[PDB]
Amino acid sequence: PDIDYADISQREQLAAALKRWPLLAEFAQ
Amino acid sequence: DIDYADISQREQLAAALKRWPLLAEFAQQ
Amino acid sequence: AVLGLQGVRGGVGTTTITAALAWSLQMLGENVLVVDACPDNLLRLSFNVDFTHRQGWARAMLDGQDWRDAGLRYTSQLDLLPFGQLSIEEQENPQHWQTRLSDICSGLQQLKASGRYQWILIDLPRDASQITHQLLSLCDHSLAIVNVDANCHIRLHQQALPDGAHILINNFRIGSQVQDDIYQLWLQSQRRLLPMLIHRDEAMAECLAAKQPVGEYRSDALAAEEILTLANWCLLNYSG
Amino acid sequence: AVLGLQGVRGGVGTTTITAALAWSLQMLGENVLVVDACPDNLLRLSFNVDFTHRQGWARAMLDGQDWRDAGLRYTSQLDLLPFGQLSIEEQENPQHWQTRLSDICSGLQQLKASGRYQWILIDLPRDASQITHQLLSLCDHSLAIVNVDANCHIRLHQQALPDGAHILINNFRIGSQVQDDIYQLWLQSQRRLLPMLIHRDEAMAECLAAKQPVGEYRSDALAAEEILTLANWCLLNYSG
Amino acid sequence: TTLLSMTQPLKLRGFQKWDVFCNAVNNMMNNPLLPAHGKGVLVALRPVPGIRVEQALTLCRPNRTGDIMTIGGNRLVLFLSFCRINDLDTALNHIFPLPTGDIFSNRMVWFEDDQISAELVQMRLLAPEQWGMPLPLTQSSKPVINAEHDGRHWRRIPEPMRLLDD
Amino acid sequence: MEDITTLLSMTQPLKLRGFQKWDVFCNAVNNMMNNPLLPAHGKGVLVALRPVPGIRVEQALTLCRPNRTGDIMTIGGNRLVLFLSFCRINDLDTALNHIFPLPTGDIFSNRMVWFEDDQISAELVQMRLLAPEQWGMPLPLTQSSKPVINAEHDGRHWRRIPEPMRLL
Ligand SMILES: Nc1nc2c(ncn2[C@@H]2O[C@@H]3COP(=O)(O)O[C@H]4[C@@H](O)[C@H](n5cnc6c(=O)[nH]c(N)nc65)O[C@@H]4COP(=O)(O)O[C@H]3[C@H]2O)c(=O)[nH]1
Ligand SMILES: Nc1nc2c(ncn2[C@@H]2O[C@@H]3COP(=O)(O)O[C@H]4[C@@H](O)[C@H](n5cnc6c(=O)[nH]c(N)nc65)O[C@@H]4COP(=O)(O)O[C@H]3[C@H]2O)c(=O)[nH]1
Ligand SMILES: Nc1nc2c(ncn2[C@@H]2O[C@@H]3COP(=O)(O)O[C@H]4[C@@H](O)[C@H](n5cnc6c(=O)[nH]c(N)nc65)O[C@@H]4COP(=O)(O)O[C@H]3[C@H]2O)c(=O)[nH]1
Ligand SMILES: Nc1nc2c(ncn2[C@@H]2O[C@@H]3COP(=O)(O)O[C@H]4[C@@H](O)[C@H](n5cnc6c(=O)[nH]c(N)nc65)O[C@@H]4COP(=O)(O)O[C@H]3[C@H]2O)c(=O)[nH]1
Ligand SMILES: Nc1ncnc2c1ncn2[C@@H]1O[C@H](COP(=O)(O)OP(=O)(O)OP(=O)(O)O)[C@@H](O)[C@H]1O
Ligand SMILES: Nc1ncnc2c1ncn2[C@@H]1O[C@H](COP(=O)(O)OP(=O)(O)OP(=O)(O)O)[C@@H](O)[C@H]1O
Ligand SMILES: [Mg+2]
Ligand SMILES: [Mg+2]
Repeated sequence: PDIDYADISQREQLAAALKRWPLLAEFAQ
Repeated sequence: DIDYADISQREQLAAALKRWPLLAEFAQQ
Repeated sequence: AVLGLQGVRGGVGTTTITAALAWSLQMLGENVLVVDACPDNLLRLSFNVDFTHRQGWARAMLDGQDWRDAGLRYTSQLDLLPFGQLSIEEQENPQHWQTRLSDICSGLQQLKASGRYQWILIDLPRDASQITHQLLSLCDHSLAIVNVDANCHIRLHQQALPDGAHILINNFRIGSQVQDDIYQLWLQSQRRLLPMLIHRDEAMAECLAAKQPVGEYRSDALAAEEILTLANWCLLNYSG
Repeated sequence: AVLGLQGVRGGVGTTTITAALAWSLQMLGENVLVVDACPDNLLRLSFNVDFTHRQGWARAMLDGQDWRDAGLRYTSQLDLLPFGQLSIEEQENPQHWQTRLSDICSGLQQLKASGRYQWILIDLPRDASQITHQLLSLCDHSLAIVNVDANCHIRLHQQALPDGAHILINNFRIGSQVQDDIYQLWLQSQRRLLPMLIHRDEAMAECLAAKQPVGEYRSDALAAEEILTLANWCLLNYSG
Repeated sequence: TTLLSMTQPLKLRGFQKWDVFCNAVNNMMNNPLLPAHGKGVLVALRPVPGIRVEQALTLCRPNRTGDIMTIGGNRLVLFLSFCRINDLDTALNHIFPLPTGDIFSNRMVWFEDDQISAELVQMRLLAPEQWGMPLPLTQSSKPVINAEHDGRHWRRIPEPMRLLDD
Repeated sequence: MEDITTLLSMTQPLKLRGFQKWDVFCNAVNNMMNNPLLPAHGKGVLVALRPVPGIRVEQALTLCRPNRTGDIMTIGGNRLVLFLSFCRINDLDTALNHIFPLPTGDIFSNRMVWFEDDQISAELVQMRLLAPEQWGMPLPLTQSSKPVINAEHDGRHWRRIPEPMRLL
């Protein structure tokens, strides 16, 4: 499956979600 | 182990068996 | 075209969606054959097929009979081919029968070439059977069924999906913060995700209890209208 | 004792319950070992194991290494043994490795006989592979995990449960009429139904995204207290 | 429905038969107590070759009372009540669940009274044989060779058949 | 200064709920016994419960979930002691069934009850003889107070780092 975490950091809501859920942050890097 | 004897005693089961033919066909079996 | 539906996990709605999508396509005026390729033989129960009716294409092949006689006409434009009821021993020992289902590959290719149906939908299992791989290769397009939860999120990063598959969301709930977070992340990271989704709908829980597709059970339910949108999207994008 | 937890269907909550039950038993002052027998290797992620950590008992066996070196200590009374990460090649060809893992069957009896653990919890898949049946044979007791929907109602009539297993309800929702109907029918017909159930709970959906058991993530959550009840019920009924 | 298009056209919604649709829009056009050119927008939509008009009609789901549609001569015709022409794409996006550019290959608009009335004149030249009906209505008007009533609802009975071979 | 849970047991014992330390439990029940504005023998029921051999009082305490304000419990000497405020004796099993999630017969092998004021006070006298070393504490409190050698903080919450260890 093509997954593209190119600019996930820029969206505001995604930043707070990646900082609250270690599982999402783990796959984003 | 499933036992379908004396279902009709409870009021709700009788109506449930009538409304949902999936539940009825396993009880009548 | 031949469209395969396979959940990335069990219990995400693949069978219910397959039945609902076959009902929407035949209601749009398309000739549809729906085929249950999952050994659990559940698809038939969404089309008012009696539970004691053990017939099916795989049941017929294991017994030496002709699988073509296992078809079932539901409407003038929707035909059904159940898997068949396996015994408990067959369920516990798949290696006894998994290799004995070779005919269905050529049989489906024949139904493709006959031109009788505009759509052949297949309810596919998530196992790694060779027969399952062969049926996936016969498919022109495929839908990967997911729920918006951490389980499916992990699976989208660690397991393979069918080549060229599109991701379909089912059971989308109201008022789940973690679901909103996973969904917003998917919108920016998942590239095969379909534009429409299917909310969690009581009509989708009840239609199986009524032994009907959701479009027939409750045509005005939200999930019925979402499936109908998906059927039109299939007409526009999976045409073949 | 050795407790197996197997879903009647995929995605009913088996892994989350296994991790939460292990945490509940460890919190009650019991030495617990929890092992992942599902090849998807998802149990480890409920205990803050890095996704890139590939080690596991089945991985060490396929590499000729010592599976005893794959364990991980979570707390002083809770150890876990992941399955290990398989490659996509091994994922799509389970014929090779599903027979090369019978060593764990004999090795579990070593852990069973050492008396180091009062509880050995096994997260079991519902495939019919020989290694799954062997691990289920090692179990002293079993929990069959269901949801209250029409899918599981059918499976309870057409497929086999582990011998002596008890049925555990998960994801019980509020305000579903068809669920209420199926539930009342089960209360009057399903003999093996446990006296407690687990509701749908946002904590159960969030704890996996926080990579923790629900009892550690949110000890005051309703589902945490229900699983703690299940832990005490195991102490009272499954000690033998 | 016909009396509604006569006296209270703005209370109609959803699919209207081709002649009832035209009469409703005409009654809106000739209402003296309505604004001079803010009555709405008439939209003709030609579907892409891969989809028939009755199929594309299933995607047309208006919500504002007064928005009505019809199909005929391989055209889906919408009247969006009191919608300004600038906000046409906003209203269309609310009504269809997919981008209209993916459903329809072409589109024509009339937002002034004289233009709408002239287009109604052309629409009425269309013979009734070309008038479409919704797919659920026509598919339900078909016979049912396997129906069976359970005491409350009609149920279908799957019939054994042979998938032919050649 | 004076502990808040002790202060309440002194002045407003009917406002407590849940687990109370043994001595605070005994003092709260005694202050109810001597309150002149409460009925003569209708203050409630005191219940001592002995767990079945397959469970410890610390584990059985995790099943004791009262909701009525004024219902309190303590553990000590392999006994779980409850006080059900203003519960009539004939309604004991009703109140108990509301507090535990499983049948109390399956959790406890024996039970003793006191509902008269003189009998409750006499039992409080016997309970106060119990040495403080025999007083129990809830499992979440003692378990979570043990040293964590694999802890790590993420800026908001504590997390455990699973450590590799050989199974032997
Ligand atoms: N975004 C958007 N959605 C639109 C618009 N027009 C209609 N809708 C949708 O269609 C529903 C029914 O519209 P209606 O017949 O005008 O019926 C409306 C209308 O009669 C009145 N109403 C609601 N909001 C407004 C408003 O902002 N202005 C006016 N003038 N009336 C409103 O209440 C009824 C029910 O309102 P809702 O629950 O909001 O439900 C609305 C809304 O979901 C629009 O211009 N923009
Ligand atoms: N016939 C038709 N026209 C549509 C529809 N959706 C939008 N329009 C047209 O487009 C304008 C802007 O729509 P908007 O962005 O939704 O912006 C709307 C919306 O945010 C709100 N609004 C107005 N009426 C309603 C309503 O009934 N329900 C809701 N929920 N919001 C409304 O006020 C804004 C301005 O409303 P208007 O002055 O009416 O102006 C509307 C209306 O002229 C539709 O479904 N049908
Ligand atoms: N079946 C049953 N459940 C019991 C009993 N005592 C307590 N509970 C449960 O425990 C909750 C908390 O009780 P509370 O602190 O006494 O707090 C109660 C109490 O102060 C008062 N209350 C409620 N119902 C009654 C009643 O029938 N009589 C009196 N005198 N007060 C009541 O309202 C508060 C909130 O009530 P709820 O929402 O019902 O919430 C109650 C109820 O769920 C009882 O004797 N029988
Ligand atoms: N300390 C304590 N005692 C308990 C508890 N549950 C039951 N009891 C005792 O058992 C009696 C009968 O309880 P019931 O069948 O629930 O019958 C109750 C129940 O139906 C209702 N009720 C009273 N208070 C509440 C309340 O706070 N919440 C609710 N939901 N119902 C209440 O009124 C009925 C008569 O109440 P009472 O005269 O108070 O009488 C209660 C009370 O003496 C409990 O959790 N703690
Ligand atoms: N959107 C929905 N809202 C509510 N209930 C739903 C929804 N989709 C499916 N269900 C219900 O969930 C249950 C499981 O769905 P289904 O059998 O379609 O899933 P599956 O992926 O085919 O599962 P399996 O592993 O058995 O093949 C059924 O009882 C169905 O009615
Ligand atoms: N009671 C519940 N309430 C809410 N979410 C839940 C509940 N139980 C499980 N979930 C969530 O549902 C998803 C699937 O649960 P889980 O992984 O435990 O099921 P499973 O049967 O082990 O899955 P699989 O078939 O992949 O092995 C997870 O995201 C989990 O957090
Ligand atoms: Mg299925
Ligand atoms: Mg699992």
